[PDB]
Amino acid sequence: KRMRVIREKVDATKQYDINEAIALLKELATAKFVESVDVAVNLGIDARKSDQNVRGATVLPHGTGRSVRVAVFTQGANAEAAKAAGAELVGMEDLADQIKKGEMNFDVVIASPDAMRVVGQLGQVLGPRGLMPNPKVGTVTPNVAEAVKNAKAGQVRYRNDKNGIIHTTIGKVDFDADKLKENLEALLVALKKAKPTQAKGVYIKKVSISTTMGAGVAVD
Amino acid sequence: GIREKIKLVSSAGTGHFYTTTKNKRTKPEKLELKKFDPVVRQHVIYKEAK
Amino acid sequence: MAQFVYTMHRVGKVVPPKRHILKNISLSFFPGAKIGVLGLNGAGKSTLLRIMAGIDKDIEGEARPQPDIKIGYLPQEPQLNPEHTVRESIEEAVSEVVNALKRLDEVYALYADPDADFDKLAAEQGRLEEIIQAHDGHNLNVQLERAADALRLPDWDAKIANLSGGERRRVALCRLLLEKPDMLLLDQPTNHLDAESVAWLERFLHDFEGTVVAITHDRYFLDNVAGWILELDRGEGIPWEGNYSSWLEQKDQRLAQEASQEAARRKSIEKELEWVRQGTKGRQSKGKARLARFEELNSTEYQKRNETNELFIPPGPRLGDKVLEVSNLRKSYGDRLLIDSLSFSIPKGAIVGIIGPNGAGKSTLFRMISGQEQPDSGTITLGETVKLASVDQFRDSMDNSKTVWEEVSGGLDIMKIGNTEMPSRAYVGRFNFKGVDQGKRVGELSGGERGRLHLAKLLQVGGNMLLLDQPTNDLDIETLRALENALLEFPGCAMVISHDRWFLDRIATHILDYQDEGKVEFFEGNFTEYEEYKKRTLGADALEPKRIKYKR
RNA sequence: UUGAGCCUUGAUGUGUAGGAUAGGUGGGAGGCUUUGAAGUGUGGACGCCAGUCUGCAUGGAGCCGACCUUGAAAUACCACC
Ligand SMILES: Nc1ncnc2c1ncn2[C@@H]1O[C@H](COP(=O)(O)OP(=O)(O)OP(=O)(O)O)[C@@H](O)[C@H]1O
Ligand SMILES: Nc1ncnc2c1ncn2[C@@H]1O[C@H](COP(=O)(O)OP(=O)(O)OP(=O)(O)O)[C@@H](O)[C@H]1O
Ligand code: NA
Ligand code: NA
Repeated sequence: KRMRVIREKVDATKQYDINEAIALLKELATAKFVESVDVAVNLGIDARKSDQNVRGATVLPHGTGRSVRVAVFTQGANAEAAKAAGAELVGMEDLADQIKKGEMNFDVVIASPDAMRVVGQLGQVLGPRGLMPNPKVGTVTPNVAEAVKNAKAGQVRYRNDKNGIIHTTIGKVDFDADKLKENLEALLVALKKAKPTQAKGVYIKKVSISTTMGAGVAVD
Repeated sequence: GIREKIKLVSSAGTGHFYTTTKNKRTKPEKLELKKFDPVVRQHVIYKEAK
Repeated sequence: MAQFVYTMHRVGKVVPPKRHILKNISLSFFPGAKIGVLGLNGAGKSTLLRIMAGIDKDIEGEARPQPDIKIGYLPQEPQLNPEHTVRESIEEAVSEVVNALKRLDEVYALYADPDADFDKLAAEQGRLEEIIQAHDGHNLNVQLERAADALRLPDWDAKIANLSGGERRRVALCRLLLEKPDMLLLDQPTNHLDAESVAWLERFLHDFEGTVVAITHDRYFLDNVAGWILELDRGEGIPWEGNYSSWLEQKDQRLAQEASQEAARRKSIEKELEWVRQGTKGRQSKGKARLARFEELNSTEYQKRNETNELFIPPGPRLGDKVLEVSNLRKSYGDRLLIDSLSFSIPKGAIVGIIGPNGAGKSTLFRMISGQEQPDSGTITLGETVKLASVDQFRDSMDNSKTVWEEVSGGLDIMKIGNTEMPSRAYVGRFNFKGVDQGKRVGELSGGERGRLHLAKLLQVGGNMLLLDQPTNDLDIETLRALENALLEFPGCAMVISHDRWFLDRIATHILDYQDEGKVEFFEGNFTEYEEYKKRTLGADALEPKRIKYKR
């Protein structure tokens, strides 16, 4: 219906610019939902090579528009710090297994600066879903209170696909397009900083801007 | 002339080699001997190569 | 089709003395191509595959793959350490991810203890992330379970040394296929495999995505998996498009043409010789140019050679009417039992084809029959006028450090075979090993010549009871027909284990078919009327395969 | 009359277990149809044959999410395939 309408409405065979169709995308408020942003990024790079896998985090001025929950499943005082600075739930090392088995849900990864009696299930229980805190990406750090920035910045896990495809949220469309620009520049900055050493062709290939039930307009 | 020419490369990492002959029929094994390397001035094991 | 996945430009290869196994081979393989590699034994197909895989390097010419394709090479016979179990052997091929998990344990120690917590860990974990993300990582257990179930591998805790031949080859195949390749070179992939595994393998290869180069001797498997055929007649590869049936006629016509051309060359040579032997007849020329042109006409011809068409099975002693009787045979290794409630009696002048699935007691039967194991019940009575010669599956007993003469003959110029005596050179040459070839090292040999020398080494006891355990392993069809002929004028008795239904159809007089739950059916007659007996006691069912997958 | 591209548009992807042909993370909760059904006929391609996909019709409207009983989850546009 209106899906067939947006089919002709979007003509992605033609190249746009970085902000040429933001108004046309905001024209897709007709769909009955809160219509979060799910931009897609494809680069000119191989992803089968083991060394080129990318994993990390970033920030954006407006937040992702979601409530990132990083429970303090650590030992010491990080749980106490999170209980007032953005901790979903406090779990001691003698109760982390139960706290995960019962309600292990969380918007962000768990918090454990030094209380790390186990990485979690040893079998993808704590790393399969991506909950393993990797300091190399940015999950680990020497700031106990810095984990509050995980929920106060909307830090996103740079998941990597077998074809190097990155899907991320940009502070849902409630923020205006002039606010989408200051997030687009930031995500491009982070993308350039995450550049692999082995590069060829063009360092970015194609970006698709859309909403949840929306159409993916090209960026070029 | 059934013996073919082969070269004893130096395993010390430098580029140096002797040259001898070997009947590849009767002895298909790979030669190795401790000879002298003038580049390093030490006795290193030399292994055969084409 | 636009590009190629592999290329070779003028690749030559020289063996001891001066023989060109390969010369002027300029071939390119495109992505998505399946190629068969036919030819006689000794042609050089295994050498060509080794060169393509990269283990062989000392060549002349260019050989090149594209700059990142994953290559999987399966040799003529795989090497395994007997100490490992199936699980350990597989973990040897998937070691890197297991090592990554062990380093996860190390890192969890370093992160539970405040020492080296962040100063020397973040930059180190790059590989720890990379290996797990690139491979399946923590999905290793389930992927291995699925692969084992799809290949019908033996149990995870079975010792490799106690594993059978077919199971050993299946384990080698699994270790090859776990490291997911794109180029797939196989040297006789269906060697010790049974019909079920062969069907699964050919369907998998047909459904494959990458490129496959396979050395084959099975016409049916070749015709079901390949697109075109490389030949490698004598240093020359002839890529032919089509099927086996047409290529056979092409080869026969080519051989006839070469025979005619050789005859014409001999005619010309003898005519110019009869001119040369003439006189001068005055102060005339005699033609130095013609003399040179005649001397140039001795370019030499490589006789087709190999081409084995006769084998020598020595006569045995006179054999009576009580050859072998087994009554109430029973065998088991632990809970699983191979043979139970088996009995039969074998008459004179019989060939008994033994068939069944992989790992079912076929070799254990021979070990029992010739003093090597002990049945759970017993009563395997041989005759008083029986002399036993045995030939097993694996050519491992002999050493790869002796020439053919020194190995077969034992260094003695006279060889007393059973009753009479024959010169060792003549005896070894009856198996197509001439004076030049009798100096080759056993380790410096091909697969077919290895099997032939195995047969010639163990058939010298002159006994009229042959126990052959898959002697048709890596023999070309010409030597196969030679054995088919030589097995019919041998007056004694033979028991042949073979998965080659076409081979056994020619010579089988009695059948020993294995079935489920340790059933060993004994039937009298050839396969042609065995099928009629089955159709008399008919049961119709065609849902044979499952054909699942390797990975998600 | 055809080949090779090259852009789209559809259509496809069945280990053991769970609803059962059951592809890589979406972003995520309901979209969807009634512009006329879940179903019954009806032609085709696949099949590992239980089925999904579809031309199709007098007639014609709730199916799936929602609950995870799994190594992975709900054929819910567009995704750069
Ligand atoms: N050192 C050597 N001396 C003599 N001949 C050699 C030597 N090395 C290799 N050859 C010859 O190389 C030939 C190539 O055999 P190779 O092992 O490549 O397999 P093939 O000819 O394809 O046959 P198959 O594997 O089916 O037996 C053999 O016939 C062997 O006689
Ligand atoms: N000493 C032993 N200990 C444990 N298991 C054994 C021992 N000897 C044999 N077996 C088992 O019995 C079987 C021996 O293989 P067998 O001789 O029956 O081979 P096959 O599969 O019938 O034939 P093929 O040789 O063609 O593969 C295997 O299942 C093996 O695990
Ligand atoms: Na080989
Ligand atoms: Na065996």
